[PDB]
Amino acid sequence: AVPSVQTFGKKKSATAVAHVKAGKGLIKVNGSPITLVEPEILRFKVYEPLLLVGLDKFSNIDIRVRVTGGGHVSQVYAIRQAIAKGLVAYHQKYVDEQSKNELKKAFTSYDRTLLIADSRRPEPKKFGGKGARSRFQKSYR
Amino acid sequence: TPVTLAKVIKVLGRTGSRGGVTQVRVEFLEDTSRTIVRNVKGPVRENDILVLMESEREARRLR
Amino acid sequence: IKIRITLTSTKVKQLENVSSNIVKNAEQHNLVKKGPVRLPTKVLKISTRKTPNGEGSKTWETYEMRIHKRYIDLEAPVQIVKRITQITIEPGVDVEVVVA
Amino acid sequence: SLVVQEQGSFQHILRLLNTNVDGNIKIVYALTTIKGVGRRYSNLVCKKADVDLHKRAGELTQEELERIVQIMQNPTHYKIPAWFLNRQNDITDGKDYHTLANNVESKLRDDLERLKKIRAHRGIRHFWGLRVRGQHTKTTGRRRA
Amino acid sequence: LSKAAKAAAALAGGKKSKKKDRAQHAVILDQEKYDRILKEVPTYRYVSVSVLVDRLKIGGSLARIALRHLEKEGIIKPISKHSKQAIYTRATASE
Amino acid sequence: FTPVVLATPIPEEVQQAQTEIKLFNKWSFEEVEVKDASLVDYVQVRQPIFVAHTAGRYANKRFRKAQCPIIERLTNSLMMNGRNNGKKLKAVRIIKHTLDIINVLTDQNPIQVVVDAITNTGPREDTTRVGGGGAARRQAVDVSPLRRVNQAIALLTIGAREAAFRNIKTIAETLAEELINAAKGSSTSYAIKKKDELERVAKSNR
Amino acid sequence: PGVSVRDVAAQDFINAYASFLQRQGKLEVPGYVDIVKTSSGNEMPPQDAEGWFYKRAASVARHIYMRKQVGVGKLNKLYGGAKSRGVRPYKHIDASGSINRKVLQALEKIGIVEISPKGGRRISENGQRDLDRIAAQTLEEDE
Amino acid sequence: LISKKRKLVADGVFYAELNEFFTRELAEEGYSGVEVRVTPTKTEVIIRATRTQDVL
Amino acid sequence: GRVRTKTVKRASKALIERYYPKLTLDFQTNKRLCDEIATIQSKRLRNKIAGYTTHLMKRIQKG
Amino acid sequence: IRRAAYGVVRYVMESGAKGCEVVVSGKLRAARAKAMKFADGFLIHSGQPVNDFIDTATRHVLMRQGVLGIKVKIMRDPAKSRTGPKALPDAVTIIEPKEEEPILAPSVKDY
RNA sequence: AAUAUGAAAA
RNA sequence: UAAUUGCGAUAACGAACGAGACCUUAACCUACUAAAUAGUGGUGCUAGCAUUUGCUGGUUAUCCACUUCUUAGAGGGACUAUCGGUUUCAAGCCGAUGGAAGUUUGAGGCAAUAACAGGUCUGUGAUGCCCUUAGACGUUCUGGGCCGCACGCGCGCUACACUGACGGAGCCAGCGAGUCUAACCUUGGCCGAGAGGUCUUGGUAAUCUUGUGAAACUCCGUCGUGCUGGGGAUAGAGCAUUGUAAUUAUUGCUCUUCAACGAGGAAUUCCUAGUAAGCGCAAGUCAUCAGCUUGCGUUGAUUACGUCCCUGCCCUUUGUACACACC
Repeated sequence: AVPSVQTFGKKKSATAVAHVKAGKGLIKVNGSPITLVEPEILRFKVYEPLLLVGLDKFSNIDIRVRVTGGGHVSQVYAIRQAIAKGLVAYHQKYVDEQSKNELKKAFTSYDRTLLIADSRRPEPKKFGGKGARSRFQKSYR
Repeated sequence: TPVTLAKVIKVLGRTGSRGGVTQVRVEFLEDTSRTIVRNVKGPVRENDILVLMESEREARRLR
Repeated sequence: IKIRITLTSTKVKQLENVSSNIVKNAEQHNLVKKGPVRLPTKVLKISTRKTPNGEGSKTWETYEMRIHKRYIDLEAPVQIVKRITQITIEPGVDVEVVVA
Repeated sequence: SLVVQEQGSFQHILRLLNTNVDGNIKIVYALTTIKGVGRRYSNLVCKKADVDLHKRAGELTQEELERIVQIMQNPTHYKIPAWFLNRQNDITDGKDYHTLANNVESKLRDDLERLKKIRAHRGIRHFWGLRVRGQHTKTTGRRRA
Repeated sequence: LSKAAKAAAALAGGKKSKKKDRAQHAVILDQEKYDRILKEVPTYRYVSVSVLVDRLKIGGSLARIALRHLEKEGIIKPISKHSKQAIYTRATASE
Repeated sequence: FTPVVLATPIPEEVQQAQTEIKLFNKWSFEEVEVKDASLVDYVQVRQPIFVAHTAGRYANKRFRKAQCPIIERLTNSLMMNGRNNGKKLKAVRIIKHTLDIINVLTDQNPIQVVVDAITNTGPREDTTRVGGGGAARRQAVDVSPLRRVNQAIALLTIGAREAAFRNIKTIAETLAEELINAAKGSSTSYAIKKKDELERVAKSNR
Repeated sequence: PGVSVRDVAAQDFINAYASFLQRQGKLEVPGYVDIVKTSSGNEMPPQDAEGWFYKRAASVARHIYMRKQVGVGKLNKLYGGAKSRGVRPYKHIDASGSINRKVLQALEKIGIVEISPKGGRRISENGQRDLDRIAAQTLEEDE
Repeated sequence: LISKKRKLVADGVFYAELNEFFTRELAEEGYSGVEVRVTPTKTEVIIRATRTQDVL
Repeated sequence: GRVRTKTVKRASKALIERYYPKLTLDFQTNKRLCDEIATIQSKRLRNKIAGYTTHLMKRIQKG
Repeated sequence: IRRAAYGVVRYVMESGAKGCEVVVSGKLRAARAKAMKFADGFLIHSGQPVNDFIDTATRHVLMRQGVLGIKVKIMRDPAKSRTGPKALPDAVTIIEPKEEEPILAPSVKDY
């Protein structure tokens, strides 16, 4: 079997699975290339991990991502975390700790949510208001 | 208009009827050791830099 | 002869031991199994006001019926299936088997 | 979508079926200013007349507009569907009409006066000037009077 | 006390019903406006739909069309486009 | 530099202007630093941030927002108003348009001119609504740099937004000229006129 | 390397294919294309008053390709939008069944898609090949 | 036949009606509760009561 | 506030009063020690009791 | 009422409950109603152990002046629990150390 | 700093 | 200390309810147990481009492997952990470090003594007392009414526009619900502009509705600073649905009508992060009908990190001519 790792990314309800394997440097999300992503503005955000490392480190990794759930921004963040951690697992499992550690240090020094999932969860709505904390208008007369 | 810079060395609790302002013992960068006490609107830390419009007004309290 | 045996209960503990003993009994009879596959929990909830008359402050209250579903797949000859479907009966665990 | 000077043929304002029509706005809304033709009807007849939709009404020539008016008076002849018109059935003629400007006001008054004289509840409500389609008048529409 | 008289409540009926310059941009070009644009857009270090509307009195829509034609004739250089705002320069070789 | 090529082609400028240096979409952070020794530690400039969208948690601590790049703070105070809440996609689009326009209008770094805008419209005194017997009386007090930054960003955004409302001018460009006016000290800026009016009243009511 | 619909951007792919249908003319555009709105949930008929049907066909051709198979119900849902219920709040209302049906039926005539098991329509073999062809054409006119 | 949601709330409703019946008819026999057996082809209602011989 | 409550302190002090030689200064060993030597009824309470035990062990080492 | 409900609490306590409380609410002495509680032992109300242990029942009794309601709460002894936790979540029963005599001479025991 | 009054029995 | 939370002091000692402890839910698990009612990869068969070696798909009786994602059962984990400051030098707090998480880790459930002359006898076959009981105040049938409109008040839903309106694209969620001997959730096909009609289909449900392909959002075009394509109230004509029956229009749709509304006076509501707010979705009632609430998810701010100044709370001291208790 071709060497591979299987990393997940999540943000709010959005999830993304990142199959990482040795290949020709092929980057796809949901069967479509990374350079095709929408929204156009978040395109640079998803480039952030590979842009920082230098794309030479993906020359020999084939990464394919499937994404489901969340929305059009949660999906982007899940993708970025997914390929971020996909690179880590490949470099941990089949390369060396030196590459893993320098990579991990570079990733975090830019932005912690590359590897660590955002802990914020949607607080349950409570009776007596539209939202989790807001309440209906108090009228006294 | 003239200006003067200074640095907070001690923060001495809040003040103001509603706790609006903060007591800060301030120290000027120029002419060191000329320590002063000032009222500040908004949140500050220690080792913070403030531009004063004037230097020598003081307040032990505020309403 | 393949059968799927499934469990439904509002209480977790009784159903869990039924699944465990059913699985273990079939295994000691060397019966092929697909493990205790656990379904998503069906959390019924009723949202209603506490006060009966409806006067007083607007307060709301939810009741929960958690519903657990398990099932296990067996290919088993009938003469031992006689014992398999009657070996374990427990309170509150609605159990039923289907042929194929 | 080209840069072109309008010659002296351009006029700043035109007259259409007893109503004045702005010139430099688009033709479709130029038509909609008329009583009895909204955005939907005006867009349809503009397309049916096949005039340049993108152009402003100020620089279109008479031949297109006289045809346009003819479409309004006789939409049934130009394959406009029955369901598209505002008088899809008449309460005196089995024919299907479409009324414009003074005609629609006069026809509106006839319908209200027909209801009143037969003493229908809706006509009676219209006579007294109240809500007719069932609104809760308790808190609604105090200031229209 | 709280209950008013019927005559006083009749003041509900006595309430009565009493209660508490456009700009004239072009929208159509002429020879003079046409002359004006190609003589002045060599200036206007920043050109956009709103700037053309403000400082040439064009009716906005025709400002958009003119921008496309100014682009086609190459006197303008892009920095960004969008379906709601575009940013343009004088095709300056200075920057 | 080298044009590394992958099985998925990645465009040349994305390698060039972004891998060789962690710039903004176009502009750099280097040699850009506030002219104020007070706000050196509160503007967050001189830190590689890249795109102006980040899901960081800046509300857990009082001064954790002091680590936010001011561009994201600009985006935040831009969308706050009414119907525009949420919609940070529109916000980032608008600020990107604004930085484009700024560098069209001038040669200095757009992230430099916004920094001068903040350090120019940050009020240095403000009078509190402190109570008193019978009638309230003002009191002029000095202002925290964090309050200065917050007030300055707030004043820039409303000066942009109030001009954008109900007219032809678009939000991005009105924000840009407000920013250039603030950096160069123009009184036509809404923020600068509001800032020195606040200082004027404080000077009277010291 | 290879070409697939998923490789080119949606926007350029769809307008290229709509122009192709408009230019090819093999598509049986119904007569009522000029009288109709895309759904009772919209409020104006399309602004590309003639090429909109070709746009719809191109979009539905792309979507059937990207999916296993779809039907009119999914098509109405997908192209529906937020209707102003007058004063009352916006309600999501699906597209118009007849128009999204005749696009499929005209699309069937050209043979790009075929009625498929599990109901609905699946992208055909020959339709897929020419869809990859125009996909190739889009990614070559980019440069 | 009936769904699992409906089947088990029907069991709850069935148990409640039985419990009400027994608390209305067995109060003098010191009734104290019910557990309902559900077995294949057989079901039995076990009552707890101080006066077992009186309910006999 | 993290102020441990009366029951935590009673159980914590009781453990040390008769298990000083067997206890350690490491939270993990004392936690997994506590699990079997006392019949605490919940994991959350067990960790709280374990944490304060080590806190007091550090105190005893102090004096 | 007084003698009757005291008989109930006495019965329940000798029957082995850890605590009980019986309240009679209604007209009683006069027209205006009041509520009498005859608790003894000790009862918990708040924590989840209320479901585990506190048995509760309410019954209406009808006589010539009107209705009276009887609420009975019985905190059964958790140590007697045939199922569920043997004790309350704050119950911490330390096991006593077996006293060990200190050894001074190292030694080895052969097989 | 200004801040008056609150029906009869129960 | 969030806490009658503790440390301590001590004519009190020892205790009990409350808080806490607890329970559920929300965050981590490359671990155990697994999974044709969840998947993934590989291999078969097949489609397209490459023509190719690679890429993207369709196909469960093609099979095999696996549990990363998904469901779970049992369990681990967090205990302010460790470090540095700080205080009877104790409880504790502050900063930093690591960590999925260091505000009781987040939100709820439960929630004490005493009481109100709070709300309900229009939920109750729970009832006391009074009335009535056959030209009944019972039950039921037909039609109105609960909506009636000179006005005042309270929840809200729309907007007053370029951070948009419109059209054409991209187009991604979650909570949840659904029929069988009775008729639900409905797929697919066909017909109709539309609502809707029609023939079948799966589903007693992680299996089908449903990836509920939601909206807001983004991208490309019409616009134009204008009571304008903003708003669509208000009325007319017509077309269907639910219903025995719509009329005092149930509701949907088509065309037409296009009024107020220019950021809202004194006043006042809510809110400290996935929180406000925008944006819809599911359930509830339901034969049809939502502008309503209960939940859910998308996008996702600003400003705090304090105070007792307004409204209030808890404790101690104090004064009292108050005790149906500052009304």
